[PDB]
Amino acid sequence: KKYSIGLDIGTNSVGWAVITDEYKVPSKKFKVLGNTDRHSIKKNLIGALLFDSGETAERTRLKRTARRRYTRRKNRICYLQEIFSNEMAKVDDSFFHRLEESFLVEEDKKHERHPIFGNIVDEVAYHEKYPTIYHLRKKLVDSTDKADLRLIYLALAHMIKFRGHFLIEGDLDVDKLFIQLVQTYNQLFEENPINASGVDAKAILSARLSKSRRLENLIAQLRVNTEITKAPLSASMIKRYDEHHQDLTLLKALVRQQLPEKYKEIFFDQSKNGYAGYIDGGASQEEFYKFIKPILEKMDGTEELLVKLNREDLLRKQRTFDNGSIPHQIHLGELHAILRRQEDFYPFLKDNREKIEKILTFRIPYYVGPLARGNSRFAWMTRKSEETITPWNFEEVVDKGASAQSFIERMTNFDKNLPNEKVLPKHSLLYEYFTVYNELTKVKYVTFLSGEQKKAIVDLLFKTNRKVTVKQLKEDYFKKIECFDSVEISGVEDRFNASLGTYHDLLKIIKDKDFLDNEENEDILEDIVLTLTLFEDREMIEERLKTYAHLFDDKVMKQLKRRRYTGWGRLSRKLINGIRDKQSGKTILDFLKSDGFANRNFMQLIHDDSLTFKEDIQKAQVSDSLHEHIANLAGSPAIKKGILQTVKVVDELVKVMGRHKPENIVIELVETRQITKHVAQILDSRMVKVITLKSKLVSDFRKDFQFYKVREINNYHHAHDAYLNAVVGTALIKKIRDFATVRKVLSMPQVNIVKKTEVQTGGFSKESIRPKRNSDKLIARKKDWDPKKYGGFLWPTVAYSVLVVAKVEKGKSKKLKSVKELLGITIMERSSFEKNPIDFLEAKGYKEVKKDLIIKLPKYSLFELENGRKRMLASAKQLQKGNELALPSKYVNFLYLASHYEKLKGSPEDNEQKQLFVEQHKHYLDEIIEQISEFSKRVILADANLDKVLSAYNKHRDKPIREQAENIIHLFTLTRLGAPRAFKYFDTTIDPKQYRSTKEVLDATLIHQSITGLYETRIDLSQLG
RNA sequence: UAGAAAUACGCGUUUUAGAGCUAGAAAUAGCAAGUUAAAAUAAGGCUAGUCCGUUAUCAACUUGAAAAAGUGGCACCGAGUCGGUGCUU
DNA sequence: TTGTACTGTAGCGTCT
DNA sequence: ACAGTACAA
Repeated sequence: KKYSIGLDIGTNSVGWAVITDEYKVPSKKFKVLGNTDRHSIKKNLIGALLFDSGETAERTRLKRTARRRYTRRKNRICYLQEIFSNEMAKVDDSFFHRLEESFLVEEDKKHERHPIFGNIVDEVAYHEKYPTIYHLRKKLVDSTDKADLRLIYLALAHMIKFRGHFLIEGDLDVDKLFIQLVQTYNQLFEENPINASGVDAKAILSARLSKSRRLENLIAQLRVNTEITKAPLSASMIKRYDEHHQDLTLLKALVRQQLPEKYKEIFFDQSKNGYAGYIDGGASQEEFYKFIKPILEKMDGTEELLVKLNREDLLRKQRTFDNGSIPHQIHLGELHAILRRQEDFYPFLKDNREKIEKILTFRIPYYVGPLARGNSRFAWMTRKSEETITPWNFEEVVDKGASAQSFIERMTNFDKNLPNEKVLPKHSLLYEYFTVYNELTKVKYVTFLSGEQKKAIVDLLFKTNRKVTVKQLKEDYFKKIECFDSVEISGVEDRFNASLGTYHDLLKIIKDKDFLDNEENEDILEDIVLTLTLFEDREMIEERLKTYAHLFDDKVMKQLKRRRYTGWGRLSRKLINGIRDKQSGKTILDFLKSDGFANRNFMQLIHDDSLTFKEDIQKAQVSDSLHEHIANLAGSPAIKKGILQTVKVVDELVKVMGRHKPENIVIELVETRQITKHVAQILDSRMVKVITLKSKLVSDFRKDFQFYKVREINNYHHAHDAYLNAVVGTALIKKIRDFATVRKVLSMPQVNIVKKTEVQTGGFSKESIRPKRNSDKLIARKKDWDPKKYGGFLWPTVAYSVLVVAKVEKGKSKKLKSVKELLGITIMERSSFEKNPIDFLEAKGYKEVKKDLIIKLPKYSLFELENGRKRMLASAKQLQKGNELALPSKYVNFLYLASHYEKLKGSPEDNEQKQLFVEQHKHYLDEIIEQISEFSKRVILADANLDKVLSAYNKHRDKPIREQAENIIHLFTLTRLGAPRAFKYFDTTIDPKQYRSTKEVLDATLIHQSITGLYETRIDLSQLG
């Protein structure tokens, strides 16, 4: 009955063990089910759970937000189409139709293949007159002539689809701003004085030069636009286009006159990274520059061309990766220019100009979130009226106060020590007091700081200065006030890490200094800085300071509206100047102010059980079905997977041994402290001494005895550490034949190593849309879009394999022949297959499948074959090795100690004596060799690679023993659990092979293994079908 | 050190449009041009929202729509991935 | 016409 | 892990 469990935690492995007090590992016979003749198998109660590490949610978040912004961009286009439809349907009703059908091929289009004019000659004339859309944009901004409505709609569509950035909140010289900027740094701190006040940023930086030249000339002293007239971006990039055209013409002239042989390569071959590769191919700007630059370097006449290339201004495109710095205000200024130019010709545009200006200028606020109407789990909002939200009426519908209230009760964290309380900001004034006082506490005094002394030095120094150093204490306070000669201080190396920056920020802004120094107004200021941390946009920031009009109303209250904070703390109000000690009557801040000039630290206050903070803490973190009992827990989704596997493994381990519970369980920094308390809550929630273990102890004891570890050998070590954890835990809890038993049970060759079988959730496929081809493996990215003509994705991610037995007709003389095979289900046919399996299987060509014999086969499904061969299943088209080798303990001690000479030199009298013992007994390495050869001939069945490795063995077995042992450790890739990989011996890189053949498992024995692997069901697929 | 959320840009990819010309039966060779635009950016789903869809959970069997619950003996000697002995109902 | 080997193939930056 | 060419039948 009596037993204990050892258990290690990891990102990919959960090791489990069952152990007795005499350290005897019990061995028991277990029922197996299925159509096999086997009915009882003998296994040891030692095993390890191996699984793929889970994903944290950020990638899904980026994909979700990207989906939303694509949808919103399409909705902006839809709004503008809805506006222009009524009037341009008079001149061209099918214009939007030709725009949306522009992707289709000429037969698939329901209209003419030219989208803009519906005819060849007008489209050619438009392209000749306007080579780009920037030509059209500049013409519409500058010219006052009446324009065709299609061109204007093209301007607005291009202009709102790509609309720049919202990092500028105003309306919108640079040298004067730089002068004020360096002046405000000079006021900000007494560091890095300027060389001279006559700096002129426009002369040095906006003048056309490279970044290195501008940097060097700026150090020596210490966005390009053309004309004042409107449309500056269109003018600058039309200059860029004209310069590109002139440089193209001069390039053609120079390479035709000078190098006729490389003209073909550069201007026709799209694969050799030439100009044809820069336009037609996938070449970037930088790689095109670096390939073309030697051509102009070795041959003459290209000095201006080199200085253009060094500024990266040579042959630029318009659509360029550096366009991410253009704000949206230049865009809305350009659009306001066009709709002022075309308002009299089209009074329709005069009727709703502000609507289009709103579609450009509107953005969902930071705090509002998705416009869900309760259809989403992410949204916050409540709407005042049940209307369809448009940019034209967003604030009329949305209750911003309630939306921001729903915003604030969610984003801020809860204190890790006080889970019921929301956290203060990092830049909160009280947080600055607490971090400064935690730094002041460690400040010693010999001639620590006393509370009256701390109050005085704060009122003198911290009331007036932005930064504090220990020398400034001993010269400004202790020499001045108390007239001391010197004070021995070693609290902090020179100046203090912490400071009251936000306190000085209010001292900078508002006029009433006594209002800031008064302790009554602390809550108002905390609400203010909380507000500035919460919101970064103007509106609700202005709303929340409008509550404080009755305190002050001057323009210095107005000036808070522009400045902002970001970030959040780890510490809350009700902890620190909250809970009060019963005896002392002092909170955390009260003790950081004073303890008899012998002040005590925060973590000292928490850890000391004599004071009542330690009693008051765990009763605060005292935080049903098991899945929802864990679904509310904290921690990353990647590291929670081990927690579910742990709780399942422990429950079924109890379930195996006659429903009987252990005496002690042992678990393998702060996260495991939360784990040991959460697993201790099971004692009163679902129904056992949960004992913590340090890994350095087991590593040291492994160094004390013979049984060392090598990771690359085998995966039995992922259960040996669990048994070791059990060993040390039960051994410990009985403490400025068993010691004889451990040796035998260490060498046990059967340990239940189980790979978890999950359906693979994730994306469609690898995401690069491959070009058109005649292959049938191209995946249709859209339902109508045939991948023969429109391309699509490749490499889909399989969800699970599906074994089917059915009848399939093959051959020209079509014969209904019986077939047994497994089929791969990818992620987006999983829904249709789980909806109706037989109809979907019939759709792919299988006839009269067996309904009750369809077997769902996930990834890492395990098969048993003849002669004990085990193979793991990766997909419908690739297998995976699943057999492990165990060396005797003498062999792994030889292999570990032969490598790592300098680690065995730490104790020369014993380990380096044992180092001599692994220069001799070189036969053990030959023993390792024939173990690998025997195991490969048994289950790997590889021939040519083994002759290669034995030839390389016999030719390089002369070399020193350390590198021999480390390459023998490197040799285990051939025998490793998992996939074949390329790996390095002394002189050759051995290529892996692919087990493409799935036919050898269709008559094997499928081995379902449990969560702990002690219970099995063995379906022999040869009997089926 | 972190977890989890919101609002946004700029590219990339794919297809189509931006008439290629000459000598040419021509398989080809020479010349001209090349910068941009549209659409999509997980198939799609129904609560039809300017929402959601790659995060989390998941051996087999029997019940339960499902959630969920249930279903597989022990002592000993050995160890090629576990083998057997005996007791038991 | 159906199996084995070698081989290239693999959405991101930057912003809060 | 998947995709395609280029052989062995």
